[PDB]
Amino acid sequence: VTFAEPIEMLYACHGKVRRFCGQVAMLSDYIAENGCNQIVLQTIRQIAQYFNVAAPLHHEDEEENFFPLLLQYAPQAQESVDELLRQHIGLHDNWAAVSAEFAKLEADNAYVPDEEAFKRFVAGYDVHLAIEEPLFDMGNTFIPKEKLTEIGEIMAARRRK
Ligand SMILES: [Cl-]
Ligand SMILES: [Mn+2]
Ligand SMILES: [Mn+2]
Repeated sequence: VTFAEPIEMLYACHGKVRRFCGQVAMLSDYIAENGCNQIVLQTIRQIAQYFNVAAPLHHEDEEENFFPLLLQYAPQAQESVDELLRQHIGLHDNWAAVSAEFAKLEADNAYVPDEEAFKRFVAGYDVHLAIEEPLFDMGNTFIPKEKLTEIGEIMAARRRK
């Protein structure tokens, strides 16, 4: 998939979010069973790269380009978009909490991490994606193809800096 199909790109990012959330959901039990071993440290490094760097770019794609274009063609999505934007703030705060547990693990491999931070993070994304993905489908249905090609070019540029 390419930025030429921007909605397929948004879904591809969601596949990454789901994979990493699945790992966060496993973390507490894996650590209890095995310790905070090098597999844990590697895994948490990769999760943190995604949520510190890539996820905010995905949120920007939605806020700056996709949601506004969706609303030109599907204004009935307004309340849902507004709630998803409120939720992005919650997603950032949940991620900050997980990030702080990751730093504690890195500093002290005997640390027992706060499982509630992990569960809250996973659940926040579950709730968010269930609301959001329907709007991706609305966008496929209602947004002209050439308008999607146009936001695709902007999204591609965001990754360069
Ligand atoms: Cl998202
Ligand atoms: Mn999304
Ligand atoms: Mn979102």
